[PDB]
Amino acid sequence: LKAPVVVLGAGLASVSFVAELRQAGYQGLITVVGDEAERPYDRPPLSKDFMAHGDAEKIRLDCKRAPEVEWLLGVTAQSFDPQAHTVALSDGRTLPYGTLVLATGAAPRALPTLQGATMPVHTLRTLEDARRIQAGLRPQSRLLIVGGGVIGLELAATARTAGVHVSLVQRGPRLMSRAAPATLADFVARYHAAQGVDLRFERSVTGSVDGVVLLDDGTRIAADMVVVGIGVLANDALARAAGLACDDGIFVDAYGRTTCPDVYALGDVTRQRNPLSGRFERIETWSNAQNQGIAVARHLVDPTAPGYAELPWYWSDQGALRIQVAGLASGDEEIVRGEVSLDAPKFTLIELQKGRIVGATCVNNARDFAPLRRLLAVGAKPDRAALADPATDLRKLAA
Amino acid sequence: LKAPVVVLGAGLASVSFVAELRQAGYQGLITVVGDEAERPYDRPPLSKDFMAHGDAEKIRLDCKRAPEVEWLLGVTAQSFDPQAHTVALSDGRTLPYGTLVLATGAAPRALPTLQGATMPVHTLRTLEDARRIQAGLRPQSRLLIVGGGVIGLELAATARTAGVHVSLVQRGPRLMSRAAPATLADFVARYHAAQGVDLRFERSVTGSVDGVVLLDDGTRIAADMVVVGIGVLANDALARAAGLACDDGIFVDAYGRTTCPDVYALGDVTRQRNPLSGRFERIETWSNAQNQGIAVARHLVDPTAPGYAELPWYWSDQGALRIQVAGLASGDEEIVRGEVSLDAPKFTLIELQKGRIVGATCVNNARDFAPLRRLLAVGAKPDRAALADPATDLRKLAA
Ligand SMILES: Cc1cc2nc3c(=O)[nH]c(=O)nc-3n(C[C@H](O)[C@H](O)[C@H](O)COP(=O)(O)OP(=O)(O)OC[C@H]3O[C@@H](n4cnc5c(N)ncnc54)[C@H](O)[C@@H]3O)c2cc1C
Ligand SMILES: Cc1cc2nc3c(=O)[nH]c(=O)nc-3n(C[C@H](O)[C@H](O)[C@H](O)COP(=O)(O)OP(=O)(O)OC[C@H]3O[C@@H](n4cnc5c(N)ncnc54)[C@H](O)[C@@H]3O)c2cc1C
Repeated sequence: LKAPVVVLGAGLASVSFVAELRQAGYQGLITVVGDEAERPYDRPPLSKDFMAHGDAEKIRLDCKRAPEVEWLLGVTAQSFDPQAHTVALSDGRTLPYGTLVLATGAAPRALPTLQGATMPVHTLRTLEDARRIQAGLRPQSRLLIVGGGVIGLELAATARTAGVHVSLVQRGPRLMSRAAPATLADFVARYHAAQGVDLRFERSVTGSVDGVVLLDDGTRIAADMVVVGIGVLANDALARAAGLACDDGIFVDAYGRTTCPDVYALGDVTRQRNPLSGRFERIETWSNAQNQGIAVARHLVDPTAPGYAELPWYWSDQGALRIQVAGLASGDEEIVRGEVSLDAPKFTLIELQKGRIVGATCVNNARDFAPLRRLLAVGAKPDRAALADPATDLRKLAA
Repeated sequence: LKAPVVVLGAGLASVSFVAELRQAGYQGLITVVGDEAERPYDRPPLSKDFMAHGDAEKIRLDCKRAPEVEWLLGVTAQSFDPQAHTVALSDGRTLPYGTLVLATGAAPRALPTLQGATMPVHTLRTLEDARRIQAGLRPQSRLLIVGGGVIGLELAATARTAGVHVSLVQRGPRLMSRAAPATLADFVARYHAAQGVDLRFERSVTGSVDGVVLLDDGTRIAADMVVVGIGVLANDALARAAGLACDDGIFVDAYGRTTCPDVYALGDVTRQRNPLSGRFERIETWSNAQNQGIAVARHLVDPTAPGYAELPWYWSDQGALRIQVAGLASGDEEIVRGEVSLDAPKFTLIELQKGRIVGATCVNNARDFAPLRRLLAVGAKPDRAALADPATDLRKLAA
């Protein structure tokens, strides 16, 4: 850890990082460069409570645990010179660094077919996005969402609840293709359909003409607004130009090291090792953003601390469903605790691979999720009849 | 570049590297650690001329351009301590380093279903492999090859030429799945079939019983020997334990930097950026091994030198076919120069993507290959009618 410390990006990863630095004992300079002119804020309300109530001061990140940090807000880092150890800012200034940390997150993928569209076409990543979307969402408006991921589905539920007609187009055969078990996805589809979401599977957007959307089946949807949610791309441009190893994401080891000396990276912008699959992936979860930021910071202050080791997990609030997914989506067996019914949805999925717990889903069942993550974390091999038996208490099982 | 320099591995990548270091001006210590007790040798003859003539002194690498290098042959590097800057050897010694270079290549993938087989089951990576295979290959023996890659096919051609009956099992629908254009693969299949190779597509090996092989269709093949050629895995174990970023291959930037300070990597062991596809891949070609070793060495001696920039390419001698493949296997158009016939095979493929040359195949046509690689290297967009016209001279076109 060489002073001063410069962090590029001011999302949850960056805030968690600089906070931990200060908690761990680092008392030298920290400068954070954030391109949004916004007091650092959390993103998940943007599809739920913020979209509904509109209060941005309810979603700001607590910077309290990060004292003596200069936050250059509304400034874009344009390049860095890894030899000179400087960063070049959009306002003409230059920042020196001993240690440069890239926490630049990711930006929504654009839809090429709507590239020159004549109707409102938004993505949903920022406070600015949310406000703009929120403002074309009168009740009884007609909203099209492209993409069946968690963002689209969260928005869908939040919009239906308002009284918006929602139609969702998904090019695959199922929702939540990224890290959701099939069972969960079938159910999730079934829930939103029962809420009045018009689902289109196996469909692609081919273009648009005057407030109407064209699909690859020759059909048509008329929309008052279109929200695209087909995934994100890492903001790694700076890394690519300075010569770091990248492929839609900056490669880092478990200490957050890039291939460039004195340059680290964390959060959504990173491709890292998934300890379960063994493969490198861009883990774009909230918990990763925070937990990886902390791990990397902790190891910079105390090199004897371990590298980042957390198994991946996330939640997703979609209307009445509080969904929690941990680990892998499938193994060689799935055990279902409880019943899968739209009538009072509450159930638990456990995914097993040669007897070891490798994944878990809790829908409306937080009580079960935490002990499953503990059992998942130490690759436990419990009796499957006990795992299936409703009488079993999972919290107890975990000791 | 900090002295002394320790290189792990003694294949073509390592030799090319240490040679360039010395040519570029580095005159400090170089120690190479090679686990095979063999004077450094080139691998491609192992499936062609060596397999036929048996002369290992015809395939040694010229170490002449690498003076004053100590080659610890027959020694395995067991671990390295990246903090202490030491390497631990299988013979009890410890090597200090300023600069550690991992050039440990890759090892053949094993076939789980033959894991406990009772008949000769070999892979073909080493001099030792070749000799052992060579010695169970009487004319009119029956050989099974699993895998339709270049190694299997090279062996197949070399064996048929001897008078061996060859049967080849491929789990995919085509040969040469890795970086071969479809057209080439259809033809290559067609050639070997006409040479008496019994091709089995869509088939898997399920197990074995007493000198007979079991496929997923319930059928059976009797073999006097089985040579498995279903790909390789990077030898990156040392890197995984020392904390470098790996996923079947060590991630390196274009200077060969890993995520660990003072530790570089090159050749088959690396996942690197493919300048055409933009993606990271394990490029396991001969030319990469040599050219990347040189680039990395050159940049260590002179940091003003550029990073490694070569577009990928390879050749493959399969009996009567001298095949040369450069770039990507497909674009939005394929142009065929000449005719595709088993009767005197000679043709050229050019792959185009939005007008730019992105790939080329020459079968028995070396004259055309070099200028295609030049045109490929600068993403040229030539008239397609001129590219198709047999009258056109490609060498001329390249200026
Ligand atoms: C609508 C929405 C809903 C979500 N809901 C969930 C959920 O249900 N569950 C869940 O697990 N996660 C969800 N996420 C939350 C999420 O995962 C976190 O927002 C994310 O992981 C944050 O990681 P980050 O800080 O690394 O990236 P970011 O939050 O994107 O931070 C990066 C910041 O750096 C900025 N930046 C980029 N380049 C530069 C530059 N050159 N100079 C200066 N600044 C730059 C970016 O503009 C950005 O503001 C949701 C996200 C969204 C958008
Ligand atoms: C049969 C065959 C045919 C081929 N034909 C072609 C062809 O037609 N065209 C083509 O483009 N390429 C072909 N190749 C050649 C090829 O691509 C090169 O052999 C390869 O790219 C060499 O790269 P390398 O030096 O990085 O790996 P390697 O040659 O595998 O060098 C690595 C060496 O380091 C050793 N090592 C590993 N770990 C340790 C350790 N811990 N300590 C000490 N030593 C260690 C390995 O045992 C190995 O000897 C062929 C290869 C084979 C085997």
